[PDB]
Parts: sequence; structure tokens; C-alpha cells
Amino acid sequence: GSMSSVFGAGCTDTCKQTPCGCGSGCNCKEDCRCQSCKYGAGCTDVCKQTPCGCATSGCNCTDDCKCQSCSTACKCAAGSCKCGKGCTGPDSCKCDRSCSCK
Ligand SMILES: [Cd+2]
Ligand SMILES: [Cd+2]
Ligand SMILES: [Cd+2]
Ligand SMILES: [Cd+2]
Ligand SMILES: [Cd+2]
Ligand SMILES: [Cd+2]
Ligand SMILES: [Cd+2]
Ligand SMILES: [Cd+2]
Ligand SMILES: [Cd+2]
Repeated sequence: GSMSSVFGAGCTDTCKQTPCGCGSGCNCKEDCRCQSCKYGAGCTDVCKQTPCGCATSGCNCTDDCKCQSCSTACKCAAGSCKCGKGCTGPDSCKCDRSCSCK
């Protein structure tokens, strides 16, 4: 009965939905290539763009994202740290939304 070794293509029915139901719980394998459940944290493919297009087309995530492309700029300057996190501006602000400067 087990002619196919379940390890990669052992996906679930929920993975063949439209929209895919795995957005609310994956029951497939880590060998899946479905864009619907191929996200991490919860980002659009727009956020995976280069350059990122969240602040160009539509930002889905929050300032919690380590992506300095769609996050809010910090108030620090070249050599002047404000929040005290250790950044000197948006360029070096790889922090979360915990910055009071946001
Ligand atoms: Cd899927
Ligand atoms: Cd899935
Ligand atoms: Cd799958
Ligand atoms: Cd993101
Ligand atoms: Cd982004
Ligand atoms: Cd974004
Ligand atoms: Cd700051
Ligand atoms: Cd700072
Ligand atoms: Cd920061």
C-alpha cells in the first residue's frame, strides 16, 4: 500500500485549495513549493521583491519586519543615536518597531 515514500510530495488536500487553505495551517511536507504556504512570518511576494515594492504597491506587514526597505525610517543621524538601540539612521536601523523614533 505504501509504494510512494511520504517525505516530500506528501501534501494535504488543504494544499490544493483556491485560495490555498494552508494559509491557516500547513499539513504538507517541507518539500512543498507552493507559493501560498511558501511565506515566512507573513509577507507578500511584493516584500520579497528587489528592490522591495511594499512601499511602492502595498505594504502588508508591519514595522516589525527587519526589511529596511518598507519599514519606517528612524530619527537618528550620522553619529547621532536617539533611541539608544545602536543605529544611526534608517540605513542602519535594522531594529523592530520598538524604536520610539518610528
Ligand atoms: Cd499550498
Ligand atoms: Cd501548506
Ligand atoms: Cd504543500
Ligand atoms: Cd515583510
Ligand atoms: Cd519589505
Ligand atoms: Cd512591507
Ligand atoms: Cd532611533
Ligand atoms: Cd538609534
Ligand atoms: Cd533602530
